[PDB]
Amino acid sequence: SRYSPEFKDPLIDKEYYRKPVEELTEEEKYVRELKKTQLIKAAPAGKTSSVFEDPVISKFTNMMMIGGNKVLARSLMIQTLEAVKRKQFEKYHAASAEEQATIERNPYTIFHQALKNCEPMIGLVPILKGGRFYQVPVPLPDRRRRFLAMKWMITECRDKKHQRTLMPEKLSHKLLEAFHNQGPVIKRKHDLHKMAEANRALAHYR
Amino acid sequence: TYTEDFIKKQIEEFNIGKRHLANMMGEDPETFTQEDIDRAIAYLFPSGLFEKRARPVMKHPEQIFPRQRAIQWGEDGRPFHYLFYTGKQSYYSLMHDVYGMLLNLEKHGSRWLIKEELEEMLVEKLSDLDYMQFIRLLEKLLTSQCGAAEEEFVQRFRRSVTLESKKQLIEPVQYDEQGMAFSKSEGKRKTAKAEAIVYKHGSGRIKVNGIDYQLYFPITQDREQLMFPFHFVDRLGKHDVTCTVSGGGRSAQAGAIRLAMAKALCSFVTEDEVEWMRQAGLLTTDPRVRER
Amino acid sequence: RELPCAWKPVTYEEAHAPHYIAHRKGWLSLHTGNLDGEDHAAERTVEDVFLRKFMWGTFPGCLADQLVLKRRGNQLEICAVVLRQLSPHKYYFLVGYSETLLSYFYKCPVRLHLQTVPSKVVYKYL
Amino acid sequence: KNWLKKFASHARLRALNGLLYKALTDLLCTPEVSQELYDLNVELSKVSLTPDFSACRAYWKTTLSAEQNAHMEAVLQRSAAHMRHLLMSQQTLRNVPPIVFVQDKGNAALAELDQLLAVADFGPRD
RNA sequence: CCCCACUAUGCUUAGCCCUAAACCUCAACAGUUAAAUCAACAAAACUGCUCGCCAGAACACUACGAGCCACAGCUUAAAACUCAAA
Ligand SMILES: [K+]
Ligand SMILES: [Mg+2]
Ligand SMILES: [Mg+2]
Ligand SMILES: [Mg+2]
Ligand SMILES: [Mg+2]
Ligand SMILES: [Mg+2]
Repeated sequence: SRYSPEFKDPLIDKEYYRKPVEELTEEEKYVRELKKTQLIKAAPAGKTSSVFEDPVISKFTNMMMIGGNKVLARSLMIQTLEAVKRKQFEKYHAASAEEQATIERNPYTIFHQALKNCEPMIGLVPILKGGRFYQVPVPLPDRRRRFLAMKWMITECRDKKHQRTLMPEKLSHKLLEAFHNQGPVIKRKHDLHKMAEANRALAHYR
Repeated sequence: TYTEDFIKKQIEEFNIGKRHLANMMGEDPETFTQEDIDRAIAYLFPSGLFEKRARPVMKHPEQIFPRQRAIQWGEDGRPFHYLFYTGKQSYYSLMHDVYGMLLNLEKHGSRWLIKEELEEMLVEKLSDLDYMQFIRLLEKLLTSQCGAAEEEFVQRFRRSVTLESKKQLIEPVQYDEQGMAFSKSEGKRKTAKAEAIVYKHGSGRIKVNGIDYQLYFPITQDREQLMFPFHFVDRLGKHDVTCTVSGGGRSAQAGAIRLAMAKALCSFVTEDEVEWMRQAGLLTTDPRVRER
Repeated sequence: RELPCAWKPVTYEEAHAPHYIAHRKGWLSLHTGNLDGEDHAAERTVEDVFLRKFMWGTFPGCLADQLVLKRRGNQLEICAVVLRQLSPHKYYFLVGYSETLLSYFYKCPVRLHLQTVPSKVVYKYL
Repeated sequence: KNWLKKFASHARLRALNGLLYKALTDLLCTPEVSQELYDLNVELSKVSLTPDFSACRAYWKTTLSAEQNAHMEAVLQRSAAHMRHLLMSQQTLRNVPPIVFVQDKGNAALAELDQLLAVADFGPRD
C-alpha cells in the first residue's frame, strides 16, 4: 500500500460535521479533536456528499462491472432504474382507483426491497472431517447475506438462457419479480433455507 | 571517558577555530554565531548525505561530549542534599515538593513527560512504578485548584504535541486587473496535473481548458467529482472556476481538478470548514500510481 | 567413545553497511561520466579499477584506508591515506614513480595527495 | 491430626464417566452444595475423565445471557472442591480427581440455528 | 473389580484364644520457663527421681529350649555363614 499506517479513511458524511457542538458528547468531542491530529486519505472516486448517493446501488454497479468499464456498468444501472420506473408508471396508469394506492413507483424503494427479499440468513460451510464432505448450517452475517442477494441477482440475470434480452430489461423484470416475493432468486433463497433445515443435525460439528 | 582537562582543551580549540572560521568568511568574529558556524561549514564542506548528523558539524564541545561527573559530597564527606542516603535524592526531593504543594492547596495538545526524559531531567535512573506514582501526584495537583506557581510547575513536566495536522496552506487571495478577488491552486492525480483559479464571487460557471465542464466531461461521474468540493461546503453556484488540466485520462483529470478546486476554495471558507474538507479527504493528494 | 556419549576492528567505510552510501557513507570516486547525458562511465570505472590495484600494489600494507579518486577536467587526484611505517624517502620515491607512470598511462595530469596517519583509524568493532 | 498445620501449608473410563455424570446431576438437583448453586439451575451435558485420571471435566450447558454465564462460571469454580468432597464422602467413588467445569460451546450453535429456523421462510408448503 | 443369590462370621448364653499403625508412634511422679531455645522434622526447651528397654545390617515377628485350654497357634528368643554398610 502507498498509504502509511498513520493515514485514516475519510468520513464523507456531510451532516456529521454540521452537528452543533452542544449535541457532541464527551466521547464524540474527544474523537472529533483526535481526528484533527490524524492524517486522512484522499477521498476515492466514487462516494460523494450528494443527496442522491446510494451505497447499495454503487456496490451493485461495482459488482456488475467487467474489466473496469465503470461507465457501462453505471449505464446499465440507470437503464434498469428507468425501466422499472416506466413499468411501474405504466401499471399505475392502467390500475383501478383503489389499486393505485398500493403501486410503488419509486425505483430505489423497489430495488432495496427486492434485494432485501432475497437475503438468506442461514447458509452452509463445506467441512470434511471424516474423509467425506459435510455441509453444516451456519448463521450468515449481515454483510454476507447482503452480498449473496446481489450475487444471486446478477448471476440469474447473466444466464445464457436469456437470448438477446438486454441486461437492463432482464434486470428490471427480475427486480420486479423479487419485489413481489416471486422468481428464481426467491426460490434459490428458499432452497437454501430448506437444504439447511434438512441438515440441522449436522450443526453439532461446529 | 573524557576527563575535564580534555573538555577544557576542546573548548579552547573550538574557540580558536570559531575565530579562524570567522576570519575565513570575512565576518566579524565578535558577533559570529552558531548559525553562522553551521552555514559556513555547510558552504565550505558541502554534503547532501540525507542523515543530518552524518554531515559536517562544528558544534560547541558542550553539546557533543556526553561527559558528566557530579560530586555529591565535599572534602569533609558531608553530602550536600538532605535526601542523599535515599539514593534518589532528586526524585524524592521532587516528590516532597509536590506533596508540600498538595498540602498547601488542601489547606486552601500536550503530553506527559516520558520516563526517559524525566530521568534526564533528574539525572537519576528510576523505575516504572515510581514514575507512575509521580505522574499520579502531578494529576492530583492538576485536579486541585492549582494557582500560578502550581501550573507553571506542572508545565515544567508537560511537553508539546507538535503534530497538529491542520496545517493546510491557505492560498493567498489575489486580485485580477478587474479588481475581482480569486485564488489559484494546483493538484495532481496519476499523470494528470491541474491548476485551478477560483473566484470569490461567481454564478457556478466552471471552464475546463476554455470549455464548459459539461462539454469537457460528458460522463456524469466526473461532473459529480467536480461537484464534491463545492457541495461539501454548501456553496454550489456561488463561485466561478477557470482551470487548466493536462495529462492523464478522464478520471485522473477529474480528480486532479477536484483537488485543485478544493485547495483553492480553502481560501474563501472558514478554518472549521477547511478542517471538515480535510477530514473528508478533499485536500489530500492521492499517492496511488501504477507500480512497476 | 560410544555414539550416545558424543550425542575485529572496522574503519568508517568498513563499519557502515552499503545502504548508507548516500546517507552516512560517501563515494570514493567522483566523476561526471555517470551523470545523465554524460558519457564514458565504463571507461572511468576501468581506470578506477586499475588505479586502485596499482596504488595498493605500489604501496603494499601502507594505505590505511581506501583511496579517493577525484577528477576535475582532465585532472586525476588520488587522495590516499597511508601509514607512517615506511621511511619518508621511500614515500617520496613511490609518489614520483606512480605520478609519472600514471601520467604517461592515461595521458592526463595525474597527482597524489598522500595523508599519513599514525595507525588505522578504527570506527567500531564488528 | 493437626489439621491446622495441613490447611495452613477404555470401557472402564466410559463407565466412570457415566457414573460421575449421574452423581454430579444428583448433586446439582439440591442445595446440598449451596443455595446459590441450586438457584442457578445448572445443567450438565457430559463428564469426561482424562486418560490418566488426572482431571474430571464436567461440561455444563451455557445460556444466552453473558452476565448469567459469568455468574454461573464463578459459582461453579468456587463450588468444585466441595462437590469433589461430597462425591468422595458419599462413596460414589473412592477417589475423584480434581473437577474442572467447562462451558459446552456446541449447544449454542444449535440454539442459534433453532432461533433462526423459527422465523425462516421456506417457500410454499415445502 | 460390576450385578444377583447364599454360607462361615457380625448377635445372645457358657467357655476359650491373648493378637493390632493395641499410636498422642510422647514410660510413671515432681519441678522450671532461666539459659546458647534448638542437628533436622514431628509435638516449645529442660531439670530431679524411679522402673522397663537398647548397643551395625541381615539371618530373625526365625531355629532350639521352656511355658501356655492355644496343636498351620501365642510369649520369650539365639547362633553359624555373609556384608561395609544399613
Ligand atoms: K495413630
Ligand atoms: Mg485404639
Ligand atoms: Mg512404668
Ligand atoms: Mg514396665
Ligand atoms: Mg544387630
Ligand atoms: Mg515363633
